Amino acid sequence: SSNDNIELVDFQNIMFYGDAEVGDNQQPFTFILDTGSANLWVPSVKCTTAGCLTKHLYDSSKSRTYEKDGTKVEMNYVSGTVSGFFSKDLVTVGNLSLPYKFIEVIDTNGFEPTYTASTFDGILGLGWKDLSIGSVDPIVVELKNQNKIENALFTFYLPVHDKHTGFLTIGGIEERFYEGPLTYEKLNHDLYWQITLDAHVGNIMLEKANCIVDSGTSAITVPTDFLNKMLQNLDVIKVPFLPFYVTLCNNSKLPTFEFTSENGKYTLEPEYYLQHIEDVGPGLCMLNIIGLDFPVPTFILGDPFMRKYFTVFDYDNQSVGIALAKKNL
Ligand SMILES: Cc1cccc(C)c1OCC(=O)N[C@@H](Cc1ccccc1)[C@@H](O)C[C@H](Cc1ccccc1)NC(=O)[C@H](C(C)C)N1CCCNC1=O
Ligand SMILES: C[C@H](CCC(=O)NCCC[N+](C)(C)CCCS(=O)(=O)[O-])[C@H]1CC[C@H]2[C@@H]3[C@H](O)C[C@@H]4C[C@H](O)CC[C@]4(C)[C@H]3C[C@H](O)[C@]12C
Ligand SMILES: C[C@H](CCC(=O)NCCC[N+](C)(C)CCCS(=O)(=O)[O-])[C@H]1CC[C@H]2[C@@H]3[C@H](O)C[C@@H]4C[C@H](O)CC[C@]4(C)[C@H]3C[C@H](O)[C@]12C
Repeated sequence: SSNDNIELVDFQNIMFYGDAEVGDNQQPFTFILDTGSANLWVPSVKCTTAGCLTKHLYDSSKSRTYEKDGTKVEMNYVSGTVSGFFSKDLVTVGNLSLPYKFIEVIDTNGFEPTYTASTFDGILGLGWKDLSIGSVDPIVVELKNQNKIENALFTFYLPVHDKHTGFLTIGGIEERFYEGPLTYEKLNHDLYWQITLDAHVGNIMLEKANCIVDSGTSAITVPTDFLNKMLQNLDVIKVPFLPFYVTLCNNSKLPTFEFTSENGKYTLEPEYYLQHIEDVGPGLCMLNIIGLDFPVPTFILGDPFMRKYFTVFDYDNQSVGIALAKKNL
């Protein structure tokens, strides 16, 4: 009764992948696991783009349980876009497996140069029902309505460079994951794992500002103007043309993000957002922070933030629970 989960592997510290399998043959696929996208895709063997020639492709021939919606699709991210068509089939996960409506992909063209650069094969969305293209029911919620899960939640324990592995468990909470009390944050929404936190860094603040908690984002994002107020006299330096900064790893001026709610207070310290890049130069870190202006002032608590806090996404309680992870194995 050790619960079900999936092994998810640190990729150099930037981001992580859980491998999973569509088709009764459990056809291989390495994925991104994104809270924020509500749809899962994989690249068909009918794929016509150079992108695809890199990792594993779906042949629906080889599936016994294959059904075809056949309706043409185009999945859009901010990072770019994959397009294909809709299909059905069962998809196993850890010890658990069911029949799902998913987007067979045949076109990476507009997801380069990042996809053909990556190792992951498709993006398992983990988002919300009303946000699915083609009306799709989220996985975790199906495992409940199908009584296959003990609660309709999913729990994210993220890995660390050469330190320990990571585990997305789906139903119940594994205690060995966190120390200090889980704090639940209400969704200020009904399509997105986003809450209302009061983000400060030094003199600078924002208060009552949507914070998205996205598994498929490998940075913090910050309102551009807030990020500028942030960097005033801090001895960091934008890369030319790229919206990324670099700095000495030792830079003592690098702040500590602090987030307040009525309920709980959370904090990010440089070591979690600094990204060593010796590859360039000595004790030279890249910041893992991007400036990004929505219409309403918003942050995105991604890999750095999560790799800090054990984090639980409960559909039924329309909340994200947060507490501090453990050190190692
Ligand atoms: C879900 C959705 C709804 C409406 C509109 C759009 C554009 C929507 O999709 C946007 C979206 O999900 N983007 C992010 C978060 C989001 C939601 C809304 C607006 C903006 C962002 C995130 O969740 C997933 C998305 C896709 C992705 C692509 C390649 C590898 C991994 C992930 N990842 C990224 O874009 C991220 C950064 C740049 C945000 N990213 C880029 C690569 C490398 N790693 C990384 O961290
Ligand atoms: C999402 C934001 C853009 C926000 C914005 O607001 N930018 C204007 C959009 C253009 N228009 C004005 C025409 C929109 C339509 C008009 S409208 O007025 O309707 O909005 C853009 C700006 C810079 C972009 C990143 C960098 O590239 C580097 C990198 C390249 C990879 O490959 C993919 C990942 C990554 C991290 C990129 C992600 C994302 O992509 C970023 C954050
Ligand atoms: C973008 C459109 C609205 C149309 C629009 O954008 N109308 C004008 C605004 C001005 N712009 C921002 C275009 C100026 C760009 C100037 S530029 O300098 O780029 O040229 C709106 C409509 C619904 C919105 C999403 C949902 O809520 C769910 C979710 C909430 C999170 O919290 C943030 C992510 C997400 C996916 C939202 C993103 C975005 O918010 C959407 C697509």
